[PDB]
Amino acid sequence: GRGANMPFTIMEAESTSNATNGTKLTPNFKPGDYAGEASGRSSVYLDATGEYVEFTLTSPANAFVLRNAVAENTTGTVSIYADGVSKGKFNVSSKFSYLYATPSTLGRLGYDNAPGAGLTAYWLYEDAQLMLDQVYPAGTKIKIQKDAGDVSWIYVDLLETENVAPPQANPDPTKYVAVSASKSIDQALTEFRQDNTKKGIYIPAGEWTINSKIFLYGRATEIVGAGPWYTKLVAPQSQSNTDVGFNISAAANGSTIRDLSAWGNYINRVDGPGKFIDGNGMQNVTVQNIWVEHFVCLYWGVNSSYNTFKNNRIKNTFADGINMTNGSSYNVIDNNYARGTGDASFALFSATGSYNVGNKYTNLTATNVRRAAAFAVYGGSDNLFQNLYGADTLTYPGITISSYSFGYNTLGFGDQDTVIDGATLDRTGGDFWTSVGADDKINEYQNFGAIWIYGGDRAIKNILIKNVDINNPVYFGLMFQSMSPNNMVMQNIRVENVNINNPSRYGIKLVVRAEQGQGPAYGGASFTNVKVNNPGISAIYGEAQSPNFTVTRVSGNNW
Ligand SMILES: OC[C@H]1O[C@H](O[C@@H]2[C@@H](O)[C@@H](O)O[C@H](CO)[C@H]2O)[C@H](O)[C@@H](O)[C@@H]1O
Ligand SMILES: OC[C@H]1O[C@H](O[C@@H]2[C@@H](O)[C@@H](O)O[C@H](CO)[C@H]2O)[C@H](O)[C@@H](O)[C@@H]1O
Ligand SMILES: OC[C@H]1O[C@H](O[C@@H]2[C@@H](O)[C@H](O)O[C@H](CO)[C@H]2O)[C@H](O)[C@@H](O)[C@@H]1O
Ligand SMILES: [Ca+2]
Repeated sequence: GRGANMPFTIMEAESTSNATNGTKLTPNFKPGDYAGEASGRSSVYLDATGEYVEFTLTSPANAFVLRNAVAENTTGTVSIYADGVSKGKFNVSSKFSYLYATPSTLGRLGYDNAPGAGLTAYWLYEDAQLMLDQVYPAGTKIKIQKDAGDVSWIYVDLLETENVAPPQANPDPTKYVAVSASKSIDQALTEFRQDNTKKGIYIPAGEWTINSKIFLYGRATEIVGAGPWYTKLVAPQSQSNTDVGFNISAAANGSTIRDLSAWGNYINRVDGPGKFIDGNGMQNVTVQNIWVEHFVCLYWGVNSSYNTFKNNRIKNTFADGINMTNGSSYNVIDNNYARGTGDASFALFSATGSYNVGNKYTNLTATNVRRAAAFAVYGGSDNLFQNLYGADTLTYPGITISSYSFGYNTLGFGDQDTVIDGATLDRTGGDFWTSVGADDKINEYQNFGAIWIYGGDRAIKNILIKNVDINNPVYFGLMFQSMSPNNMVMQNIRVENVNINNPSRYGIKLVVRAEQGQGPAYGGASFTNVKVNNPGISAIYGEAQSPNFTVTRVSGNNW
């Protein structure tokens, strides 16, 4: 792509191809800011009746997603036009946006939904979904316009466009028990469990309340919808933060959930509940072509292996998108799109079963990461992250590669490579933690590059980073750091075919003193065909001050 191959096209409002009579924001990297939090670090602000931004379709579309920001505690509309003719109204709302913290309490980002004395609003953008009753061809002018009766003001960030097929019917009424106006999901599953000729259930087009955790047991179960734009599982929207969705018991290993959407009612992060799918230790489960929003996570695996997450959309969650932990191995996380996760979009945390091994995170897109990294790998062995697109992180790297234990029982990285192969990282990095007494100090935070290679308290070894383009990172392209006093010697750390374009500070930073009591990196790394282009200060910082770290310039480096 790079990244996921999805049927929708993403178009930035602020593109120079888009006529507007509104206000185009100058980009910055600030959390809590309408530019800093936008895709592309810019939006078009519509602030008077008649103000518009005009998109042009590059593929046919009958359906649209408008990422936008409106005032706190408001709902309303903004208008959509096709070739100058009004065609409908988006339902725009800040119900799920505006999470409050302060610049020194970003650890609270996502947790606190109420405004208050001295609190700043973060996580300002949210989405509106709209289907029109015609497929408009490529080249159609799709205008977003603020008409009389629409909201008082709106920041227009991007538009998704999609040509959605008609809804798919029950594949076989004699094998899939249909949910209906008078037969609930639980009742259909009971009928399925008690009749061995059934393969599962079918959930038709419509809105279907999920006010409970729905348990899958008995045997492997198929749950099939009509398509994610059509079958909508809806948490009770007059409630907040209810733990609903599916929980897959061991008897239902081998199950499949596909072709539907799930619309949670979380308005802030809660740690414990809130994963749309629970399945601790689950095996051979397939989750395919589902679209999930407003949960804490899609899935948090614990010794969960041989599972497949494919073709999914994970948007506007309050923590991680998918995390696989504590022995989770041989999983296929392929061709998924995440935007607006509230913690790491796609993550792998290896812990004791020795390591998480054999996982393949492929063809993944993670953008507008509202906290933490787009992609996070903590230890493990023989795990592949391939064909990635990451962009617009609020507080942390595009990719974190870390051997810090967080107090859990883990061995760090193992004896087979953890591979990042093929990645584009646009405007990644950010500020987090504190930097009291730090070297190379520019603000009150620690400062994170597009890729952070962090040796923690466990072994840091066998890391291969290749075929990566890092464009306009907030601060640095590659950032290497060793936790003191552990000073774990980094071994077999190799970087190949990497372009680092326009980093504001350095192409490569070897962290010398992250904060009081911390020192420089231990071990070394090899660089082949690594280009640093137009760094703000210099190509590499820290080399002379890191006497325990050897930079090996194999060939092809311009620094
Ligand atoms: O393995 C560590 C814990 O993971 C889970 O809880 C996570 C919590 O520690 C924090 O990281 O937030 C995320 C998102 O809300 C939580 O999923 C497990 O629920 C917990 O039992 C583990 O100890
Ligand atoms: O030491 C306890 C904390 O460790 C980790 O965070 C570290 C942070 O405290 C600061 O020192 O910076 C380093 C990175 O340079 C961080 O790794 C954990 O992330 C945090 O949860 C612990 O409280
Ligand atoms: O009050 C529930 C819900 O309403 C709005 O979303 C609509 C959604 O409920 C329905 O399923 O689809 C519509 C068209 O896509 C949505 O506009 C609000 O936008 C949402 O905040 C709210 O929870
Ligand atoms: Ca934008």
